[PDB]
Amino acid sequence: YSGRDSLIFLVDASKAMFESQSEDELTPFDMSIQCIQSVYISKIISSDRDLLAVVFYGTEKDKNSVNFKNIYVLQELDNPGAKRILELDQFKGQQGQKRFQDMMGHGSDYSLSEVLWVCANLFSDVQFKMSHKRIMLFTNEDNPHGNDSAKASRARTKAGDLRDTGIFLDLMHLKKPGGFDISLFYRDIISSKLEDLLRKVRAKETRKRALSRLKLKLNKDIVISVGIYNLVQKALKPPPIKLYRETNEPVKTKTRTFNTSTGGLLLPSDTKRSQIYGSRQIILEKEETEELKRFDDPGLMLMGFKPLVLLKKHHYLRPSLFVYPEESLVIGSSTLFSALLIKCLEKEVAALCRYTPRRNIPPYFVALVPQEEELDDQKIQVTPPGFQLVFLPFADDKRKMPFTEKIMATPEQVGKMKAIVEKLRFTYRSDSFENPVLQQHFRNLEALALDLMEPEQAVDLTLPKVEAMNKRLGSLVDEFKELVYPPDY
Amino acid sequence: FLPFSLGGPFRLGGHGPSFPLKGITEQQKEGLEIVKMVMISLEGEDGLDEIYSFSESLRKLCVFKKIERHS
DNA sequence: CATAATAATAGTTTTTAGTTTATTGGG
DNA sequence: GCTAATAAACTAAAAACTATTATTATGG
Repeated sequence: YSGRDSLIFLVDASKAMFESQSEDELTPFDMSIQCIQSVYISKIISSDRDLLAVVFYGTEKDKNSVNFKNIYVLQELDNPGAKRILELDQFKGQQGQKRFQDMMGHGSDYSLSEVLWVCANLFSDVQFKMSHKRIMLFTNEDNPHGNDSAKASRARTKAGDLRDTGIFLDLMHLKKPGGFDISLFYRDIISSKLEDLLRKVRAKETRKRALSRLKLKLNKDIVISVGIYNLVQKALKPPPIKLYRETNEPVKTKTRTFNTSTGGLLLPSDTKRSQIYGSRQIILEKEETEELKRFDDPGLMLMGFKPLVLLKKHHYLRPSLFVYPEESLVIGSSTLFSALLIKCLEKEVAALCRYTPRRNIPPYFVALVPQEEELDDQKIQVTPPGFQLVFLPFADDKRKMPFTEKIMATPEQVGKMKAIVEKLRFTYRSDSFENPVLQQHFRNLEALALDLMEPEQAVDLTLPKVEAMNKRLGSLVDEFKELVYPPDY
Repeated sequence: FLPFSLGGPFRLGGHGPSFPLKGITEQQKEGLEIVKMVMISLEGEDGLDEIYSFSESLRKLCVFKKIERHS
């Protein structure tokens, strides 16, 4: 399943968007530009399968497809790009505001129905599948309808039209944040995020589709259609793209085998695999090697049920995954699987199976820990019920350790470090850390793509502090440290 | 090592529980007695870990024991 | 052995298993 | 007293979803 998400930015530009607004800081325009720039950066680092656009209502020099009055379109629906970032940042700050005034002006008449018209036209413009559409609109007007009520009625009609079409609009306080003083009129049929958007959290990708719809074969007769769903993947930087120094042109890389004996070229068919063992040069075929890697057909042949005691923390392998029934070519799988899942309190004994994720690969035995339905009171189902794909290590997977033995230590040190670690308690949060390398790489990209003077070095929570935990624990860490002759040299 | 197997008894084509031992050559019984009276006091650290048996060696590359060097 | 047809084949993208760089390592 | 089992890329990754074009079972 693919589909592009769209978010369109609409901001007032007539008179109240370039004012102090009962403040001494910058006009709403400046940090509105900052916020939309932040969401541009977040989207760029997040996903490139989405389109964004910017339109201003209130216009002295109109430019749009339908050529209405007081309607100006800057950037249409398109994937965000560095040139878009430059275009947006050209109109940031006071210098950006005055440049905008020089090339755009201010002080026209809003026409909300025309805005809805042009935004609907923009949505019609894209030829891609629209998974989701969203409109945001920020202005200092809680009710800009002191003008003719005909315009208000037409705007309401167009809002109903776009709601029927599936378009949703967003507006929130800008003039007087807080107090529920905004949307005096828009509260009828239209339903703070400033910090959330300004936080511009990035370096997060998004899942598009699952994988590996496999069969649970309990026997040679009955099968169950299920799909293995990932939940964690080791993220990494996008692969480098080979380019030409002079022209920054993509390079048609062309790798091939060759022979210096005759200067000709070898086909992938006449090049045979070879091995060396003992006193012989073992020769093999590529297809023979592939068959050697092949053991049986992909599937999940149930092997039995093993009590949830053989699993040990020190016995671990490649990450476990999630299993969900998928009734696309076998029906009745979902109901039976659900019946199995709910009966887990008695089914503490974990299911045993040998796993063949894909074709022509050796199978690994994998236990199936029944996942639970951890529904939240906020109606959020975290980790829906299923099975854990815990991999069982083989006999050859264990490396022998020295058999040095140590006897129990004194309990007074045990108690003193018990107090130490109890005082030094850290509330673990699963989503509380990001890889410094990847986020730093993203900072470099966003930096060395604009005309940025120097890069920003985002502070990570991974780096241990020097004294914050020490003061959180006090000096008792050294006061209680009564070990004789510390191993320090 | 006895020519026969030593030691889910029948999961898939297993060995018999036991075989007659009074019908074998008396010399073989004497040799088994001699080797066992020498061996009960000394078997080997590998045997303490796991004994190379007649059937386990045959089934798998038990003596091969693929493993890497010290980490 | 024809033509308002019809569909069961293909084709673009996600993510794992392949191999080179480099650092503790003696007779 | 000169030969490391390290793990950054090695190298080109058996993947589906959502998009169109060739067969026909048949009107003739």
